[PDB]
Amino acid sequence: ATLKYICAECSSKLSLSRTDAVRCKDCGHRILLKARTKRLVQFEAR
Amino acid sequence: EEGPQVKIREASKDNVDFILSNVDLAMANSLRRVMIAEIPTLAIDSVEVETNTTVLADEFIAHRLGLIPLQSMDIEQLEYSRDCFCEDHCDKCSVVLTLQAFGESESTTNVYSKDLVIVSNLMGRNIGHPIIQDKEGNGVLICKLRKGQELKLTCVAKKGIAKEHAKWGPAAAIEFEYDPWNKLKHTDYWYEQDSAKEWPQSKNCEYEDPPNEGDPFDYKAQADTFYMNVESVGSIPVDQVVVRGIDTLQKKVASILLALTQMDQD
Amino acid sequence: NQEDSMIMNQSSIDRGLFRSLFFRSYMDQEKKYGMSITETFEKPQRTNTLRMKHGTYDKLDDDGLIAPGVRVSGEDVIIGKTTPISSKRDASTPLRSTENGIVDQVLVTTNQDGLKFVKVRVRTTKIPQIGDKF
Amino acid sequence: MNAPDRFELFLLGEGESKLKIDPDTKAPNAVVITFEKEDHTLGNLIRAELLNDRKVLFAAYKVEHPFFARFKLRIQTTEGYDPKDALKNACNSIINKLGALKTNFETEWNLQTL
Amino acid sequence: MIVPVRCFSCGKVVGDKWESYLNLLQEDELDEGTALSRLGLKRYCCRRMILTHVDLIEKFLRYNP
Ligand SMILES: [Zn+2]
Ligand SMILES: [Zn+2]
Ligand SMILES: [Zn+2]
Repeated sequence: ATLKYICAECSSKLSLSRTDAVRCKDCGHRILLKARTKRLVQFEAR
Repeated sequence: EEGPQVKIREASKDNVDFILSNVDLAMANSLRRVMIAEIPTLAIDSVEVETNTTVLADEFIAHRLGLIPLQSMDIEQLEYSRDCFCEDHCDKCSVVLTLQAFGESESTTNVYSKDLVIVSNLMGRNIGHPIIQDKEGNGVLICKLRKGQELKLTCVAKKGIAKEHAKWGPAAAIEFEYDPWNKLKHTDYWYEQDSAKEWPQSKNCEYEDPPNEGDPFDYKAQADTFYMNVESVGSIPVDQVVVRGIDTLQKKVASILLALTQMDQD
Repeated sequence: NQEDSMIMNQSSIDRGLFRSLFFRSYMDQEKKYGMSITETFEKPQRTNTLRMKHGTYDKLDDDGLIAPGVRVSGEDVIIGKTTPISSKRDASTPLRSTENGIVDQVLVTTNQDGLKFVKVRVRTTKIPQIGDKF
Repeated sequence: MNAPDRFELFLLGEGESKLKIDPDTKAPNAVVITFEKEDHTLGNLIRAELLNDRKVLFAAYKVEHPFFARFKLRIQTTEGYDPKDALKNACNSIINKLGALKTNFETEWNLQTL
Repeated sequence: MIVPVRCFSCGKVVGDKWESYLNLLQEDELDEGTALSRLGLKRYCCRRMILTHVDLIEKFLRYNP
């Protein structure tokens, strides 16, 4: 388990390198979403 | 018995109806103010979001977490982080609650006030328990989830007052009224034909004798006798919203005497 | 509340009255200048004579993009890109100076041409204040 | 953005004292107390109690601008009565009136069965 | 979006009262007027809170992830 990109349609985790084709491995979908930081964001509950 | 008196009309877990007499309006009003404004409560104040797949924005959820009622009975046993000695927060000054929810069901999955978990050590004081008032025992509905929809977050509930955020409001609306028959002529009723017919009678019109036409205007008259109704949100029991109201206002006046004394040292 | 101004219930504003979300989407493309010569989405660094931005590059990942959770501010670089000349030159996209928020959704696709295409959305919550219109 | 901190409403600043007692020049035996990190809650209440004092000739208060939780309370008394004492007494009187109200609301609640 | 926790105007918790409001309408076949009142939403500030709420979250949930 390594977490870089998510698919928009099938929603499968993809984890890709620079120059490795911006497509999804399942449905060959060209629309991808970036992970979300492992960093914990904090908010004032107001 | 001594000085300004109280006569309770009705009482429940959520409401106190009472008649405050032998008081000056300013005092009745200041108590009214204090009850909304300055009684301390515990409320979620920091929300650290681990994971969120919800249709709802990180901060949208963070804000609702603030408004959720938390047990504030033994809120005096808790310290204000502001004046606690720890780097950020500790058990003396805060309640840590975790919320972890995932859409296991094929149907919609709900996230509630009941789903909050106290992770901090309560030092055996009644504090931080989310207030549940509904029949089903779920409390506030924080949000709804689909399937892969997950929500992992950590909460730091801290001592506070409504002057900082209305989330630390221990009371909802306070009912306040005096002189139902406008005998003091403190108001000048707008009308079209008859001020009496047009303006509805008060409930408290019962609890006061009408003036009668023949009688002249009493200029000597002063407003004492205030019909009131304090409604608790649930954080502190209604009686304690009135009592802690009296105490907070007392401590406030007290602080002035004390301040006046430190001044008369130099 | 004189001359078309109004008083608002602070208590209500807190409780969530007229509070809104705000989103802005920033976009970029790896342009192909001539043949083989292409722009690169990457977190750049001080190498020979590249005209780099003043903002914090440290919020970028190796792909030259911010992660969706991260909180951005001022002139923070939200998209990192380099253009070659004949080492490199800066072509990075910084968040609008006059603005700040939290990175919302980052989209990595390909434009019809077959080149890398990117859309970065940043979410901010805007609470009613003293100069706000209604 | 230009919004002051919410706690600035009730927490005294760097070298802020709750009370600043300055003497009024315009009138004899008159004073002007500037209450910091306070509002109408305390002002109107003190002002009112001061009016009950026969030895108090003048008492008024004002929150000069809403952006700032502070108020000015002007007290004028009869000769040989320090307006400071007038305020000291007015306060004691309030506490004692409240204590009575607490012990009587307690009395009535402890009589109720709900 | 989703039922506000508490009334804007007075701060009475209306967060719990949603599902219960909807059951009073559907199952109990009550009108909104009596439904709101059964849930004990007394002042009109609280009534407008639930009565006029649009639960869009239900539409948003309908989309895939
Ligand atoms: Zn896919
Ligand atoms: Zn601490
Ligand atoms: Zn309400």
